[PDB]
Amino acid sequence: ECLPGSSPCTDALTCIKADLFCDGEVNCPDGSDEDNKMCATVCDGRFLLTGSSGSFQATHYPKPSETSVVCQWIIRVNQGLSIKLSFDDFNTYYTDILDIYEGVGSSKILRASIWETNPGTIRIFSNQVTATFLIESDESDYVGFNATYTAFNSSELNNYEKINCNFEDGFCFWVQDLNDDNEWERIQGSTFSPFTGPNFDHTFGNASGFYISTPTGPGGRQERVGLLSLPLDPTLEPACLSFWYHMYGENVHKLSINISNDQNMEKTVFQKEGNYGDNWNYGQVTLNETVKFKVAFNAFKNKILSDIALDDISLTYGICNGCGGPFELWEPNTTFSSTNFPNSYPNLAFCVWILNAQKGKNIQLHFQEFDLENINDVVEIRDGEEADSLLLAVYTGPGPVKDVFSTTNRMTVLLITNDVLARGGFKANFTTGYHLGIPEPCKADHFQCKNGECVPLVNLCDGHLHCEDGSDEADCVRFFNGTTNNNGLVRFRIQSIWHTACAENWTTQISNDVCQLLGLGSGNSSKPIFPTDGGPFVKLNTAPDGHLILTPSQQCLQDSLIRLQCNHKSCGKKLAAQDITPK
Amino acid sequence: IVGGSNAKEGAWPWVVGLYYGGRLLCGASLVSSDWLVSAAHCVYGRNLEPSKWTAILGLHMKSNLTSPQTVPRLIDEIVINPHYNRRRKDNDIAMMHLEFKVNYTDYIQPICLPEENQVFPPGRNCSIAGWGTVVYQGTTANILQEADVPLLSNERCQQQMPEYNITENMICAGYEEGGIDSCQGDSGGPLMCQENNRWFLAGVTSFGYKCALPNRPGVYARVSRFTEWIQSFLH
Repeated sequence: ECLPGSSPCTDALTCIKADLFCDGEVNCPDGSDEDNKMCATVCDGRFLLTGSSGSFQATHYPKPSETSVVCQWIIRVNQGLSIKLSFDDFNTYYTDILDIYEGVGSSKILRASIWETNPGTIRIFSNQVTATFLIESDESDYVGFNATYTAFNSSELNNYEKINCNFEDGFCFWVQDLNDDNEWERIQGSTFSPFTGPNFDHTFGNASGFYISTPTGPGGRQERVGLLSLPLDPTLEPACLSFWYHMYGENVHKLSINISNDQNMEKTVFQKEGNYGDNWNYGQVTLNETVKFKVAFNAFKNKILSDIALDDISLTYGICNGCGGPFELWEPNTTFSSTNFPNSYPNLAFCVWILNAQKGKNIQLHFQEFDLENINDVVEIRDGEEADSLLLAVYTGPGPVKDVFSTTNRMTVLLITNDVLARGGFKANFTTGYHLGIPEPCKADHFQCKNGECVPLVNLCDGHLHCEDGSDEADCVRFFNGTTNNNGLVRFRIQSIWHTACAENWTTQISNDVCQLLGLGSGNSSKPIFPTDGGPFVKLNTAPDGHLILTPSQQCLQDSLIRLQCNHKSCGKKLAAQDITPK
Repeated sequence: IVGGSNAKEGAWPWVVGLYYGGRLLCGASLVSSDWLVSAAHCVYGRNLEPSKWTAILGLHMKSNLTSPQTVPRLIDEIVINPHYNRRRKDNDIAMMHLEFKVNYTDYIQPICLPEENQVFPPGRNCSIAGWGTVVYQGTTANILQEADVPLLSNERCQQQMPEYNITENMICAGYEEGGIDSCQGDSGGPLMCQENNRWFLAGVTSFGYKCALPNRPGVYARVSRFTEWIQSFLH
């Protein structure tokens, strides 16, 4: 009889520990500890799989699970080759954790745990992989799992196959870090802890895709999550690393990328801090190394509401780059003459081309040929959409007129022709679209003026002339609760907030200055009455340089609101040497 | 101006003579340092080449351009009214931008502007100007002429003009027996009316059935309705 907790071998001569049975190492002198009958699992009846391919299933795969059975599979393949695990189906309780050990014996290394999530394809780069499945739940609503193993050679893998991975079917070849604080979780669609992280996959543009992200668990401390890659071979030409990162959260600290070599020297080449919105950002970094290197996406995660996700990682060689005419027509009638256009047009011609489209689609009229007469003959392009026809442009004469961008879905064109000196004619073709002509306004608090350029705050009522249309200096200060036209408050606007102003150092000079800024004449008077606005009032000051310094400080005692009253400008007053004669 | 007399030199500094390659067509009204106000019927079809319009500021006689008070200016932009319609002659108003700035002088002064909701009573005496024609079938007048016409109500104007459609943006003005009214070549002149020692712009000569004819008043585009449209450009 052996010691308590130990089981003897078949020959009953050597006592070995209980945990040393079916672990991968031959402990009994006769090899009885590695016998397939003693380690026979009730899952599939197979323990040791030495073939190059096969399959394994749990207890009663095409049936509900009723008994908790401890099963273990040990696969040994030829040296130099890797084992590729393919999971076709996986639906079990979260208590039935599938442990994947790398190696045999007590030196086996755990790599990842699977529960309630389809792992897809998991590839281990070891010729001996030990998979153990422990059953803990008794719910008969699950079916089980069925996975197959295949052998492949990892030495023939190129840099593209090692780096380029869209994360749609598990991990291609990425190896999770072991010295980190937590491992990456493969979640499909929306994750836990809403209002943070991505809501849909970037590759497919929907919630049916798969990607990797930080564990959304309630971590009370700062946890580091890193993913290690395979050693890449040194190339003569540099390569650009392309990837899509999603950094949205309240507690986002920093997302950095470190490069590890054979000398354990880490070199940070990419770093991003702060919030970048709930949108996938295009990130790129040029990789130029003379020896073998590794790519490591090390994410430092803070407490709740700090989720970070990654998707679509790939590597590419090269440096990262930086009176009886026609009537209403439709889309199949883009190209059109007016009425008699293969040559000069006849006189007394008056046709109409009402261009129709869908509700919300403007019209872009491009002229391929435009040779008209003088001022007598013109073309009137309209945007009526109703009985009140508007005006767009008046083109005439032989010349390369610009494009015409409508606003509504209707455009009326009238051809006014004289009765003599018939010219050649015009020719055009339209193309329907969405918001054509008007450029897309830049987001992220980028103010757009009339000309189209972007000016957030470099010209928002400060004294510059960036926008040539003058819309950069548009309405920011105006009268508030004014009785007459040239009467009201001195409500200003710093960026967006329309607020009044203080009167700590109010004078007549700045009074007439504001009157001129308002478009009126000089300052006739200024009478403070009482404070009534609670907005961020600004103390208007002046400097000898000429400009007015307006510091929006919200701190003042017994403030007073100046009731500005500006006199009129240079109206129609006769200043010459005129007299009065009733004739 | 058919039944008027010669005006004093400098009595109307806000009357700009618009020449199209050396030929006066329609008067204007300088409001801003670089913006003008003219009728949108004479600039119809010429907005492609604004350089063909030469703005002569402070001119009195059309044959003394070498005066020391004349300041030559060019047009670089012609913004017709968005709601303009030549066939119905509606929204006859347009603004013409100037090339370079001009300093104010005794002969160069900006005209007034009519404020919104300004009650103009009928029969109010308004002054006009511009190098018009002294008769229907005649030639233009070299001297800057002037005249005076009373204001007629919209209903009475519509009854007197059944052939046209006087909208709510057209203020009519003219004598009952004719004789003194606008003529050809003068359509575009300002309609100046006195109010508290101020000469506003209460209309611009747009069109008319006939010139120097009884019971045929002139039509003036109500600038009072296009106040915000002009103010959006003066800045």
